[PDB]
This record gives sequence, C-alpha cells and structure tokens, in this order.
Amino acid sequence: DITYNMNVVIRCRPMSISEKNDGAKNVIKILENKMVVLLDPSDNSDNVLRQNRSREKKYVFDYVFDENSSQEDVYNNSVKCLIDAVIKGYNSTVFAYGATGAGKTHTIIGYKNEPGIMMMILKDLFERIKMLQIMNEYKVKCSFIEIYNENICDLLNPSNEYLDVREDPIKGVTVSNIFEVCTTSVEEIMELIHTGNRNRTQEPTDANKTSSRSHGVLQVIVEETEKGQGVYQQTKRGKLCVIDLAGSERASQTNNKGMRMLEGANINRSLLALGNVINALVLRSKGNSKSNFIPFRDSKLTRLLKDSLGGNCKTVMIANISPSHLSYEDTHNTLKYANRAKNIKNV
Amino acid sequence: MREIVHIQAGQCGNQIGAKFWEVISDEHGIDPTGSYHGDSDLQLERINVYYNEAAGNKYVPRAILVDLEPGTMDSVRSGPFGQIFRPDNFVFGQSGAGNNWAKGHYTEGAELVDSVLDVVRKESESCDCLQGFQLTHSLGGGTGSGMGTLLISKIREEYPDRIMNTFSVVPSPKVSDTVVEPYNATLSVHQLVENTDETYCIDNEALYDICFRTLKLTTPTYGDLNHLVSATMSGVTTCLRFPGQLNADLRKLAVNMVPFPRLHFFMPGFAPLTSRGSQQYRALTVPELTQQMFDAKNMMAACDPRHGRYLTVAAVFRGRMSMKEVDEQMLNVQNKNSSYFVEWIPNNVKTAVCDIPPRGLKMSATFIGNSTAIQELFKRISEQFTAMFRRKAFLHWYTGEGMDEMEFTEAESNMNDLVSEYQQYQ
Ligand SMILES: Nc1nc2c(ncn2[C@@H]2O[C@H](COP(=O)(O)CP(=O)(O)OP(=O)(O)O)[C@@H](O)[C@H]2O)c(=O)[nH]1
Ligand SMILES: Nc1nc2c(ncn2[C@@H]2O[C@H](COP(=O)(O)OP(=O)(O)OP(=O)(O)O)[C@@H](O)[C@H]2O)c(=O)[nH]1
Ligand SMILES: [Mg+2]
Ligand SMILES: [Mg+2]
Repeated sequence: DITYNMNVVIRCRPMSISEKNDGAKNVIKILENKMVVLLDPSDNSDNVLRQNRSREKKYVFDYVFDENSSQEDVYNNSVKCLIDAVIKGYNSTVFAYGATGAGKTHTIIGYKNEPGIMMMILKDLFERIKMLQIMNEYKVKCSFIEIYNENICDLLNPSNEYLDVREDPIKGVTVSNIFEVCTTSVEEIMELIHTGNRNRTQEPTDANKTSSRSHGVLQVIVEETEKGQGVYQQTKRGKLCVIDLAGSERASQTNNKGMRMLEGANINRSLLALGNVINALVLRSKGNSKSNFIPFRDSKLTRLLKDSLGGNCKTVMIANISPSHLSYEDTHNTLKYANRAKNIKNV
Repeated sequence: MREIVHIQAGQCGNQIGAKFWEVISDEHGIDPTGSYHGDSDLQLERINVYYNEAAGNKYVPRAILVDLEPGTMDSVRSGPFGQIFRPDNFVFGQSGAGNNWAKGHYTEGAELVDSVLDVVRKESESCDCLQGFQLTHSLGGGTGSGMGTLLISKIREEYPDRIMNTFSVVPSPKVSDTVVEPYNATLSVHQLVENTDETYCIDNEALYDICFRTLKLTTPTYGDLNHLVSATMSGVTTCLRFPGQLNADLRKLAVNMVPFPRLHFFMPGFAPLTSRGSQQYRALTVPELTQQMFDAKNMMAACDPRHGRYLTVAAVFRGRMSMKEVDEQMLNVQNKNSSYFVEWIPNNVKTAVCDIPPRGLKMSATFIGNSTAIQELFKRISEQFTAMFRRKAFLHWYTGEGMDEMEFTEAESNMNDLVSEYQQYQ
C-alpha cells in the first residue's frame, strides 16, 4: 500500500563574493514558489537557437527558496510537517541533495557551526514532545551512521566499525550493532551528531574541502508509551530520518586517486538508485500501471530507508544550487535530479 | 596483460575445473608436463591470461584448488593433467563440511580461508594486470557453497573493482541429490546476489537431457557432463586468448548483458552438438548453429525460455565466418521470435567472433542468455525452503554451527525480492 508523499524544495544560495569577483552571471531566477528557471547562457548565434530560446530551462518544485532564504525559513516551510508526522507516530524522511560543494551539510546538518534545519527539526521536536511527555512518556533515541561503499559505519560509536543490514521479524531494516542514545533535548542530539560528524569519511577534493564520501544518515526515534507503563500499550516508534546525501561527483578528471574513483562511482550509483526508488514510489503513489517491486535493493541507503519510503509517511527532498553561471553545469544537473525526484509536470 | 585467476571450491567444482584445465591446455598446445608442443604462434601469444611461465620453458595454471577434504586433492593430482598444477596452490582442510553451509562459511571454512587468501594475493601480485576471478562450484553442498561464498566475499573486499565470475552448478527440481540442498542453495544464492558480477547457472538435469536427447549418449558419466561445461567456459574467454574480427572480453559481455545490477544470472548454452550417426546428415553452417543455439532444449539450465522473455543474449562465434551472415541470422531470430524478447531493449543481441575455432570443429558457438525464465529456478528453491523452514526441519544442525534463524529469514526475503524484480521486468 504505497501512499508515498514527497515534497520537493530547493535552496538557492546567495551569490558569493567569490562568484561575484569571478564575474558570475545570474543563471537562476525564481518565477514562482512552484518553479525555477535556469538561464542556460547560450551565445544564441544561430537562427535556430534564437528561435528555440533553450535558455529558459524550467524545473518543477513545491517550494523554491531564493537567495535570501535561511535555515529557519527552510525549516518553517518544508520539514516542519515531517517533524509533526513523527510526533504523531509516522515515519518521515529528509534528503539533502546536490553537487558536492553545494553546502548541503551546512543547510541541513551543520557541524558545530551553522546548526542547519536539523537543529530546527530537533528544537521543535523536543518542545512538542516534552509537552506531550506529560501524558505519554517519550524516549527520543538517536543513531548516526555512514553509508560508504555500501558498508555502514557507526558514526556515533565508531568501535562497531563497518556494519550490515538485517531484516526484522516483520521485515523492517536494522543496522547491526548501532549505538542508540536516549535523549531529552536538542542540545544532546545536536552535539551527539556533530561529534559523530568527526568520524565521517571526508576528503579535500577540488570541488569541496570537506566533500563527504558517504551518505550521512540520522535516525531519531521518537519512541512513546502512555506513562501508565503497567498497561498494555500500542506504542509508537516514529523515525525522523535525515540524510546528508553524498555529493554528486564528476570531478574524476582530476580525482584520479583509486579510492576517489571507487567512492565516486558508488556515490553516483547510489544517488541514481535513490532516484529510481523515488520514481518507482511516486509511480505507485500516483496509481500508475507500473505495478512492480520498488528497487530498494539497489542500495544500502534505499534498503534501510524502505521503512519510511514505502508507507504512510512524509518525505522531503531539499536540493542545494548556485545562481552563478560559473557553476551552471552543477546547478543544471542538481535541478534535473530534483525535477525527476518530483516527476510532476506543473511547470 | 589481462590475467584471469581461477578458483575451484569443493568436489564438483574441482572436477569441473580439472576438465576445464585439460581442454584449455590442449587448446594452447600444453602437454601434461607443462611444456608447449603446439604449432601455431597464436597459441602462445596470450598464454599469460591463464598460465604463469615457470623456469625452463614450462607453463602452470593460475589456479587455486580448495576443499575441506583431502581426498579430492589426491584424486586431482592422480588424474591426467594432475601434475601441471602448482603444489603450493592446493589448499585443503582435513574435516569436510558434511553438506552444511554453516561449516563451510563460518567454522571449518573460516579456519581454512586465510591460507587461500594468502595464496590468491600472491597470485594477484604475480600478474601484471588481473582482470578478475572465475570460481567453479555448486550451491547444494557445504564446501563449494559455504566456503566458496566466504572466499568470494573476501576477494571482493580486496578487489572491489575487478570482475567476479562464477560457474555455479545449481540444484535441479526432480533430481534432488541431498535433503538440505534447498537450505545450502538459498544461503549461497543470497551471497552471490551481492558479490558476483556474472553467474552462469548450470543445471545437471539440463545436462542429462542434452546428453540423452541431443548427443544420444548411451551412458553419460559426470566427466561427459563436465566436458560440456568446460566447453562453455572456454567459449566465454576465447576473445581474451585469440585474435578476431569482433572482440568481446568478460567486461564487455557483462556491460552488454546486465541492464540492472542484480540481474546477472545467465543461462548458458553451446552449439553444435551432434551424435556420431547424425554427424554426416548435417550442414556445417552459421544458420544451423544459430538454429541450434536458440532452441529451448539446448539450454544448460532447466528453465523453459518460452516461459519468459530474453532481456539480453550474447552470442560468441568461433571459426572463419562472414559477419554479414552472422548479422542476418541474429536479426532473423529476433524478428521471427519477437514475443520471446523484451520489446523495450531494441537489438537484444550482442555478437562476438573469434577467428580460432575449437579443436576438431571448423565452426562453434557459445550462447549466454539473460532470460526472465530463470525466476522458475529461484521460485522452486524458495518454495522448498519455505516447506522446510515452516516446520524448522534440520535447523538444529545449522544452529549448532553458530547460525541464527534470522539469516534464513533474510535470505529467503532477498530471493523473493529478486524473483519479483525479474517478473516485473518481464
Ligand atoms: N555437473 C556435475 N555435478 C556434480 C559433479 N559432482 C557432483 N555434482 C553435483 O553437486 C552436488 C554434490 O556436490 P559436492 O560433492 O560438490 C559438495 P562439496 O564436496 O562441495 O562439499 P561437501 O558437502 O563437504 O561434500 C550434487 O548436486 C551432485 O549431483 C560433477 O562432476 N559434475
Ligand atoms: N566497417 C567496419 N565496422 C566494424 C569493424 N569492426 C567493428 N566494426 C563496427 O564497430 C562497432 C563496434 O566497435 P569496435 O570498434 O569493435 O569497438 P572499440 O572501438 O574497439 O571499443 P571497445 O572495444 O568498446 O573498447 C560496431 O558498429 C561494429 O559493426 C570493421 O572491420 N569494419
Ligand atoms: Mg566433498
Ligand atoms: Mg575494442
């Protein structure tokens, strides 16, 4: 019963001083909340090009955030309802996406500095939960893992090294040997995660000093019971999952290091697997004739996220792009992926 | 350049490997001592793909022989061609696995495996540019299945960018040799799904059918059956060993035949196949070979290709042939049998041609098909597993080797998913 719901939003970073100093032109314009235009900077020297006007490349979103959008604005207008879904006993999932160097980590997760929407996600989670806790005891557990070359690192507790995925009785997915910290405040989980970021595999690549080589996956479980512990309870374990997708890579022209080529391929493969999983879930949600298996099997990322992705859950794709023509190609591909993540012709 | 590493695991696997080696040595003009006594310079040009050159003008298979029992090793060493193998490349245990996947994968096999790993690392170091690995084994027992799988996992971890090929003899439906075969197959298939790039599904029942119906052979022995498998094996890698007009190696074949990561289970085939009597009343021509290869009754997997669709098929031709004629024949087969080919992959056929034919024959062919009918093989196995597992039959033995029920649940789920995926793409 796939009733998959995914909102797709995107954050346009403000043009940086470096981009301005390098002569960057504004390829990105927002026409509406629903749409973004990427002005492909063609010379248009031919009559055909002048007639076709391929410059106006449109992409479909639920909410395009402009250059002035902050972490608080992205939170307030996108993930806010996903947090509510978890509070109410459902799962939800947030995916950060874009070419490496796009600022995905800072917009969404942070790293001590730049709290990201993750801080905002937890901040409201805990205020609402602490209030609800008066009647229904809550245990907000938190795990943080790394999906790298299809192996899973325990980021909160690296002594478990690289782990597999297993099916639960009633076939949900568990990562073996993962540390789960029961918390009461955003300060605890946020610091826990940011500390966990220290154990992530990252490298100083040409496109990004801190390029993630892996998908950073947060799993916050809002476990609840009526405080009447001696009673039979239909408890809930809603999972608020946030994924820092590994940045897309086409930097292999210079990243000729054996491991970077391996990592690059596995990253791109699994980003595409996510894409295919999303396309399948959307098609089933739409109720198209494509009755078949959702290919969660194609990656560890999707196998694990299956538990939220195939049900009555709220998900969100948050992409990161630049207005500069100097990175037109990266913005183009980032927008293309996101457009395909949504698959709705409203634009 | 482009060296392949051969691994043989468990009795059946070893036996098949022996046959394979015998054929290939003959092909390259190598005698039982390791000395080259061939005529053609083409036989030695690419000798390094399968052989290491030892001191004093001798050649030795880049082969590792593995078993949990020593008897098999002895049997191999005493065989015709037994003396060609490097003595240090025999890695044997003393206990055996007793048809228990857990013994092979977790216990006895675990103890064994480090030696094997050490050997194969050395073998890799020796070779200038190893393209990958070929493992010959079965899924139904303990060693080839459990130990083999373990070995594969280890290999892939150290060589994640190299090509991983398995020739897996699968349990047939009717001819069930053992009682726990379903368990062993299920457990091993799961592991294969994640760690092999291409898996050649060979089935004993189908082989028997070929021997009885097509060769009209009065008394098939395992050796005879093995010969067929060996021929098929030789076919795939002919492009690495000889010149040709259109050349395709292990990687090229995989890329053309595997459209989705998990769907890498092939039904292989070989042609021509005739009796002694029916040799005279036949045309040695490409149309006839083509006709033979595409027939359902010439498949070495017990699956009806007419029960599914071909996703992709690779044909590898050996001998002096006109390319046009080859192309015509392949187009004709796809046009005439439209309903057996998936319509959303135009030109479902990949062709490769090697100028050097096998010995005794002027023309020969090898077939590799990715057919949606392979689901039948998985489905039956799944069913049998369910039948056992529902009553927890024979579970205790496996659990005594450290295995947990949950693994079984996982594997079964995985296989089911795989089956579903095949069905949907049909
Ligand atoms: N096609 C062939 N199949 C074989 C051959 N020998 C055995 N088999 C098949 O394989 C299965 C028996 O497998 P094995 O003897 O290889 C089990 P193995 O020695 O690997 O582990 P143990 O459980 O430790 O004996 C069964 O289906 C046989 O019918 C052979 O020469 N050719
Ligand atoms: N006209 C002509 N076409 C050929 C010949 N050999 C191969 N082809 C065609 O070339 C295409 C296949 O490409 P190849 O040149 O074999 O491949 P390659 O350039 O070696 O590339 P890889 O092997 O993939 O590295 C097909 O369209 C063949 O029909 C030839 O001798 N003459
Ligand atoms: Mg044996
Ligand atoms: Mg070529």
